Parts: sequence; C-alpha cells; structure tokens
Amino acid sequence: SKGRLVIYCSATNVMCENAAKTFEQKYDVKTSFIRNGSGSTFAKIEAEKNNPQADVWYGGTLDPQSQAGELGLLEAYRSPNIDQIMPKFQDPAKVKGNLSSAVYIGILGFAVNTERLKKLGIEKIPQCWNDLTDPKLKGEIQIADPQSSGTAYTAIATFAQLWGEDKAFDYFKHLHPNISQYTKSGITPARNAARGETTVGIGFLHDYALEKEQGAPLEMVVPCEGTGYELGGVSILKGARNLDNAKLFVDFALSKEGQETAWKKGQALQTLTNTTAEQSPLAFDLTKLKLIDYDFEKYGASDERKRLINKWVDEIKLA
Ligand SMILES: O=P(O)(O)OC[C@H]1O[C@](O)(CO)[C@@H](O)[C@@H]1O
Repeated sequence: SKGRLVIYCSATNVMCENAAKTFEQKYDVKTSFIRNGSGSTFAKIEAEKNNPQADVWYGGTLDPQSQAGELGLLEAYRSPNIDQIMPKFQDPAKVKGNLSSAVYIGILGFAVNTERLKKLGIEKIPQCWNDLTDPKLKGEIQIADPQSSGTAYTAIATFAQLWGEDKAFDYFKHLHPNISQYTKSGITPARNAARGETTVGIGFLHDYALEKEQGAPLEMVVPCEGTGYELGGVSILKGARNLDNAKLFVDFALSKEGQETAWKKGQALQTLTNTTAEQSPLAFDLTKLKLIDYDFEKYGASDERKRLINKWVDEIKLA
C-alpha cells in the first residue's frame, strides 16, 4: 500500500465509491471517503481549517470550491492532465492557479414524472421555468436547499444571471407554494420525482437521466428561457496530510480513465471535461443547449455565495 488518501466527496455515493476503489486498485493507495453536499462540505472544511481532516475534495459543484480557494482553504496544484481539459474550463475558478479543477459538467434543468402528471389531471408537460409557478403544481415540486446543496446555489445564481437578482428572488417566492420540501441533497428531487413522491424535480439533468435509464417515467426538460450548469470540482486541501497522494488523485480525476469510469462504472452521467475521454451516450452536449455563460469567477465567491444564500434563507426559508 503506497500510502493513504482521505476524500471529502460531494458526488453520489456510487460515483464516489467507484472513484475511491478504482484509485485504490490502480495506485495501491489506502483510500477512504466521506460523502456530503457541496455546501455542507465547504462549511466542514472551513471549520477544520486549523487541522484539516481530508486530503482532497472531489465532486459537487465548483462554486463552493472556488469560494474555499478564495478563503485560503486550498492547495494550488496544476496537474499535467489539465492540458487535456476543455480549454474554456482548464482553470475556471475565482482564484487562478488551479486551486480547483473541473472534472465534469452538469446541466441545470428539471424533469417531470409523466405518470403522476397525468394523475394530477395535467396534460401539458411543463417546458419553461415559468411553468413551475402554475397553481396546479401546489406541493408537487422539489428543489434542494442552498445551505447544504451546491445544486440549489447553482440554480440561484443561474436565475440571478438570467432575470436579474430581484426577479430571481421573486421567482423563488412564486415557486415556493409548489415546493413540498427544500431537500438537503441536490439529487433528492430526482429520486422523489422518480418515485412519484413529487411530480417535478429541479436539479442536474444527468441525475434524472440515470433514473430514466433505470426505468423511471421521467421526461427531462432544458427550460425554454435558458439555463445554467455546474462544473464538478476537485481541489487539494491546504494542509493535506497525504499531499503526494492528493496530487495523484487530482491527476486521476482529470484523466481519461478517471473520468470515463464515472459513467462506465460509477453510475454517473455527467459530461466529461477531458477532451480525450469517451462520453457516455447519455451525456448532454453543451453545443446543443440554450445555456447562459455561467460566470464561475463571479458566483464562486463570498460576495455572491454567502450573500445570496443568507438572503435566500431570510426571504424564502423563513419569510
Ligand atoms: O447539490 P449537492 O448535494 O451539493 O450535490 C451536487 C452534485 O450532485 C450531482 O448532481 C450528482 O450527480 C453532481 O453532479 C453534483 O455535483
């Protein structure tokens, strides 16, 4: 066993486990992970900043990792594999120097349980963000909570960029009566839509694509007004105990093999950032989508992330 590695993972358990096992088997490193939301994981790393408990932060959305970079929580390391990453996303965070790197892309949207829709007596599948404010969807939608979930923050930032911040919060307020719960995890609305516990889930479409691929009666929607996206992040923690192995993990996560195994074995259907990697047949093609130019440098920062989340809690979660 060539050393150890502790991962804070913010992707799904199945993806994290497959990455940790594939790394351990490829490189003989004793690898373990702890899984938590992108926002939850940031708070934990910030809290542990004097005596870091993990070596790398893998998966989840980029914005909290960018914020961690800004706050001095990360250790800069540019993997030679960055040369293979889509040039647009080679060094995308607020603070340059690859404190954080982009390992995948996820499209924000929603999906609809077409069988439950029918039971609600609704015949039209919603096609726009605006449709989700219709009163007939009372208690029939779920979205995550940005206090824990990177997905929820990606949505907030997407809406602020689309409509302007004030209209974004107006949207949250009109959406609110249709939300049955603000979920801790970004993926929970996908799971509950798949279950038919809810009719509409808002989140990253590859999660819905996997439920669909496994039989769920879901129709995925890229909303007609346009939408944003996540970059999945990988970052080394400042003070990492196993630095060398952390660098090796970053290499692997940015590698053709490390990215392909996410969809080949890890049941994770994000679009890959390594231009030499084979994409899943179910991965979204960004060139075909109505996407805003999501400003990672701007929203992966405290003056947006802490401000908007605290504002979201004040005006939406409370009143
Ligand atoms: O919203 P959360 O809980 O931080 O999780 C975000 C992550 O969940 C996923 O959608 C799971 O596939 C990831 O692509 C994304 O990075």
